[PDB]
Amino acid sequence: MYLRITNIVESSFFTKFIIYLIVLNGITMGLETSKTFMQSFGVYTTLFNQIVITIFTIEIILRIYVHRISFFKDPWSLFDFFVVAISLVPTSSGFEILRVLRVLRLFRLVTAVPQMRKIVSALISVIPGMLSVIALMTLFFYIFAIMATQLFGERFPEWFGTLGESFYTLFQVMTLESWSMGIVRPLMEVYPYAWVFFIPFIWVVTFVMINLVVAIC
Amino acid sequence: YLRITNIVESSFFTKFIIYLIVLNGITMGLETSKTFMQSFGVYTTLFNQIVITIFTIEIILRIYVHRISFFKDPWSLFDFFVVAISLVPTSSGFEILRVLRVLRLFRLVTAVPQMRKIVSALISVIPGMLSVIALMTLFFYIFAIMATQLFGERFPEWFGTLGESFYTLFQVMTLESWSMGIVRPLMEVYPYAWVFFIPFIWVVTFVMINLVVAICV
Amino acid sequence: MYLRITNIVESSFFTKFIIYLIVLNGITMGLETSKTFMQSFGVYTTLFNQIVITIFTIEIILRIYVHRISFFKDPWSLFDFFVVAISLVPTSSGFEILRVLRVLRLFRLVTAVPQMRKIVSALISVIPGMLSVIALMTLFFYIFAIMATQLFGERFPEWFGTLGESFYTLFQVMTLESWSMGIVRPLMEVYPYAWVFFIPFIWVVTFVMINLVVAICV
Amino acid sequence: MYLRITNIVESSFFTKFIIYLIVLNGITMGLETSKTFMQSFGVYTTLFNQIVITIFTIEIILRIYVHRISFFKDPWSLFDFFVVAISLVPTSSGFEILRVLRVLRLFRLVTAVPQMRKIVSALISVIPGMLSVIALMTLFFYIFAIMATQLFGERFPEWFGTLGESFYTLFQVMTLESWSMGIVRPLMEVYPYAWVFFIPFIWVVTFVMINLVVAICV
Ligand SMILES: CCCCCCCCCCCCCC(=O)OC[C@H](COP(=O)(O)OCC[N+](C)(C)C)OC(=O)CCCCCCCCCCCCC
Ligand SMILES: CCCCCCCCCCCCCC(=O)OC[C@H](COP(=O)(O)OCC[N+](C)(C)C)OC(=O)CCCCCCCCCCCCC
Repeated sequence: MYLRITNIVESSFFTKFIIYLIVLNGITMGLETSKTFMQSFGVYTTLFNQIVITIFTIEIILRIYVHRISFFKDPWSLFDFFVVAISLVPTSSGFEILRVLRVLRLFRLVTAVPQMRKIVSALISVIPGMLSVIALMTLFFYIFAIMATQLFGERFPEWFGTLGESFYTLFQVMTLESWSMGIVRPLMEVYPYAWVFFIPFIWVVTFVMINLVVAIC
Repeated sequence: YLRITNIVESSFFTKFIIYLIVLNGITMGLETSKTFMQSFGVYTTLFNQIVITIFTIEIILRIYVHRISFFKDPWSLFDFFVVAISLVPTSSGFEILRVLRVLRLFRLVTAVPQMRKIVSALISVIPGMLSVIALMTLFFYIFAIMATQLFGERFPEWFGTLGESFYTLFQVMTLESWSMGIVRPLMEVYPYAWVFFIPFIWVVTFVMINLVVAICV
Repeated sequence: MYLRITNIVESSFFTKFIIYLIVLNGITMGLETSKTFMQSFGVYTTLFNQIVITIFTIEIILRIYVHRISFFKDPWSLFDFFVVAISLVPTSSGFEILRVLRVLRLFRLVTAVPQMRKIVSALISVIPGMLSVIALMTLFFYIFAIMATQLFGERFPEWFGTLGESFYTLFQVMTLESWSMGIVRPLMEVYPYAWVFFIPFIWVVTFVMINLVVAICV
Repeated sequence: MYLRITNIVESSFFTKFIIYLIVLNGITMGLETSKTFMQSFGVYTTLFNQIVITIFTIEIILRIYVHRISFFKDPWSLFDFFVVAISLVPTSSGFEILRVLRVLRLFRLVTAVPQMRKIVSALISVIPGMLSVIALMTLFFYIFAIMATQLFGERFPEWFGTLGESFYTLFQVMTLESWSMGIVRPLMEVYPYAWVFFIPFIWVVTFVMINLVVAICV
């Protein structure tokens, strides 16, 4: 019976049939947005949702027995399981994030399609040469998130009153979004030397980011 | 057949068309001034009717001379569509067409071969990005769904609609007011909103850098 | 008698002394910012300023006769000449812009110092391969500045009421600064399809900028 | 007994022991943030702080005599020394900034870890080929900070009323953050040709940044 199932799984019709349910339930998940649509075809949708998430469990089961241990060493296969299991976590009795993360079952399209795999693998190959840099940045953020908290968190609780709130504000300053008019110009109305903290932080952070972009080449 | 071919391929012919381009280009840019259009309104719309008439003749001649070679030249197809657009009556129809008359000034890139190379150099890059662009669009689509059914209830203006989420997420991609404008307000209601957007901005930026590196290398 | 002046001009003390006055009047121009300073040492500065423009008038004369036609064919010399001539325009009579552009005489440090010339020339060397691009962008902006004017200049005069006014706003959209919350989101409350105009405009403009960066890196 | 200290210092446990205390007081320094935490283990922390900074004094002492002058020629060692010396400055005497700069002793992890040194040295190595440009950038800012001050600092003191205020605003304009809606659009409502000042300033500043990136590329 194994060889019987093995032929169905690895057939091109099988893979194509899975892509069919993705693009369908992908559309099906995207019309659950419209409250108007949900009045007419609300029942049509949730069933097909349960239908598709059920079939993908079957498909992911066959891929196991066909590949055995080879299945649970394939990231694209493990992804599917978690991403199907998320969709399998009960519809109710819990935070709606799980019902939302059910839409992650639409990322399953990159698994079924090999052309996307090449795009994805090409990018992840860059991550190795960047952990040397990312780690340094995180220590830099952590050291300065400490300083900003015990510097400005007294008069500015919403931006720096908490080690975490300082982290959030500092990432925004990195992105440069309202760093001056939004945060530093007001900060300077109380601490006039605040620019000594943030201008070099922007200098340093930008220089490193540029090096990382150049590092990739 | 040979009679028209000499007129069409004469260098004055090419030069004469560029003259009307730079003329109607100026002429189209003076239709901006309400002052100018009160005195010389007739002189211009006639000159527009004059120019659109000559360009119809010009676009006719190049057809019979090249036959299928005309409708296989992208630079020629552009001219045809963009002149045909301008031919829809000035008042009959949505006034949008009267605006799209200004697209006939891009025909200068067609008429000039030096521009053709610059434009072709950039469009030639798009192929190596459709493999990537498509992935980006899928990423946007999955998150536009999540953001919609997460924040669209209390925030209809930004996420109440699958389309509105797309706009906001492209805005967040551009980093414009993403924090003080969008996420900070969301966090006043959903304190874990930063878990949604900080990794999103990471992914969006990471792919953009990879796209730049691909073009540079 | 001619060759006598030629030795002084190209002497290293001469070259160094001008830089001495550059960094001097450069500092002197930067204390004219302080209203406090200008009450006590106003004469000390404007005189030293008048002193500097006098010596720099002399120096720019000497370099001419020594170089003859080579002076008015050396951009760095023409620059000096124009930038000192600006400083030579009378202190009064005329727009104060000239008194401000007198501070351009501090750019004279880039001419006098040769190491900067290479740094500057390294940047200008990039300009040739980009005029092919800059020109297209200007045509791209001009076509869209027209549309924005005759699209939104009716209900939105301060952003698009004028072909020039449209140029400014569109340049802002290029920088992505407040393009959405500032311009497109308000426009959409009046013209709901405004995003069809500005979202791709950003795409093309950004795409071209990226290619330009890649072009320079190669 | 010169060789006696050298073996302990050069032991891998010695290097590892310092790295352990870095990551420890690093956590401890980040728990001094919570006002809640400081009520329970506040004393436990301030004691542990004095403990750690005392041990790091010992370590920085041993490495000296073992290395003699070689210690004060090692940047990574000088850093450790200076950054520990800060923590030795009295806890309450002087501005509380000193109590904050105690957290810089967590950058000593980049020193203590050799894998980081290569990354950091790789980045600092880029800075030399940029001082040719960085200096030019600084002069450009300096010349324009003066002009903006005596142009817009009169009606707009908060952004340009002071040579320093102009510098900050110009760096703000450089970062492009609210450069248009925040600074130039208000400026133009009073000085309508203010855009002639800032649009090319942005062009040059933006153009140089790419060249700086290209400098990093080449
Ligand atoms: C020397 C190198 C190794 C250092 C690694 C140590 C990482 C953690 C050290 C101490 C950080 C946690 C202590 C802390 O200040 O957290 C409490 C703050 C203050 O708020 P608090 O007054 O305590 O009220 C509770 C607020 N709540 C619910 C958000 C927790 O509330 C918060 O903000 C909680 C969030 C703190 C988590 C910080 C995560 C940064 C880790 C960076 C290290 C790299 C990780 C890859
Ligand atoms: C991405 C960086 C590109 C290259 C750097 C660009 C050139 C650097 C010039 C920008 C300097 C930062 C602007 C600034 O904050 O100037 C402030 C100080 C004096 O201000 P001050 O009046 O004392 O502060 C009170 C006024 N307030 C409250 C409104 C700020 O003004 C000064 O004290 C003069 C400081 C001159 C800066 C020295 C040049 C350092 C170049 C750093 C290179 C960065 C490497 C990527």
